[PDB]
Amino acid sequence: YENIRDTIIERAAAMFARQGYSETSIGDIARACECSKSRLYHYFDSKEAVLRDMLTTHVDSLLERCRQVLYGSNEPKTRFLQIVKLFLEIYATSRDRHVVMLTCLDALPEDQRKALIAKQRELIAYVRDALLQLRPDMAANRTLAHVDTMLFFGMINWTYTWYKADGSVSPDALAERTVQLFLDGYLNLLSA
Amino acid sequence: YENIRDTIIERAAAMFARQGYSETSIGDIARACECSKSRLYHYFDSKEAVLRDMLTTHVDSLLERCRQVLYGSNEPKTRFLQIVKLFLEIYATSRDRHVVMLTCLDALPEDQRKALIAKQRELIAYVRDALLQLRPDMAANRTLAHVDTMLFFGMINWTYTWYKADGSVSPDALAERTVQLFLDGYLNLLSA
Repeated sequence: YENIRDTIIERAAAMFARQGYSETSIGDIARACECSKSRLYHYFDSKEAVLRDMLTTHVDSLLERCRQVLYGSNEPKTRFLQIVKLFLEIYATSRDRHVVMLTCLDALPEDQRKALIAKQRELIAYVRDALLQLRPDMAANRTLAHVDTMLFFGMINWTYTWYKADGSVSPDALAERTVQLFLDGYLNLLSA
Repeated sequence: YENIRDTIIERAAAMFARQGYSETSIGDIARACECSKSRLYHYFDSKEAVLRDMLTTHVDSLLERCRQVLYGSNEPKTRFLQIVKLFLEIYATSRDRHVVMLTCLDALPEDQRKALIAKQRELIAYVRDALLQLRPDMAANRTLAHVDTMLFFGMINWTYTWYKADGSVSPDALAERTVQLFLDGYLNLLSA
């Protein structure tokens, strides 16, 4: 039943993202959907199943949307900026599930953790490769290519701790700023 | 007793940083110091007291060391690079307590959370102000000054998720790279 399913997922995501996974019980979820503990197991076998599903659909979505961006523009600089705007858009729309991705992966077992870690590596690879399309002269040094990519991810992944998507600075404005800073540097940024 | 005190703190920091705060019990700590649950309360009143103390001494240390850096060099570009090298040095030496700062603040009540949040704001202020000493022309826009500062923090604070301080790239090398990228941009970075 694809309606009540997503309410559980929706309501669980919110709790896992405030108090966290170990803090949130199956009972907590049951009564957040204003429901009995029984009716949850009609859709999910475990608390881990709820988590595994929301993480899976979320990274799967991010990967597909990245691909559409990749397969769209001709120009490397445009594709890169579009990828960053996508990630921040997904924050603006899907903050809870985003935070849970960035925060809750360890709560899982080993096989599914690593299936999801594999998907996160795909996503990282897309960004790394798009950066090296801007600087093909830098592709020879894989060590520093990984460093530069992960420093970039830090800028955007840390946003959940401080950034409010309904504030003065829009997701698109933040993305443009992030790219101008990362590509061209704080010291060359035009001052209004 | 200032000897056994720090073992508790040391051993607790390690557990809070792997499995987390709610996951780690007072019993877990008692037996990590290969000890009875009684002897912990000789030094600490609560699990929260253990946490509050390690967070307090850690942010207090970071603040003092930042000040020594600030009061040292004449040149803004040097002071900024020295601040980043300091933060990454503290990761190389104090990873566990660092992760716990970046990760566990919410496990606390309200008054002490906000005393510590206030100290984190001081630290952020040091970095913001040092950036605006590089670009005084940008100090007029406080909104974007906060955005640029927090994007910077993301690069360095996200390191706990991916960076190994005993690897190919040293803490000082990572700091130099982070600063070159942030100040001068990915597109102007010299390629070996």
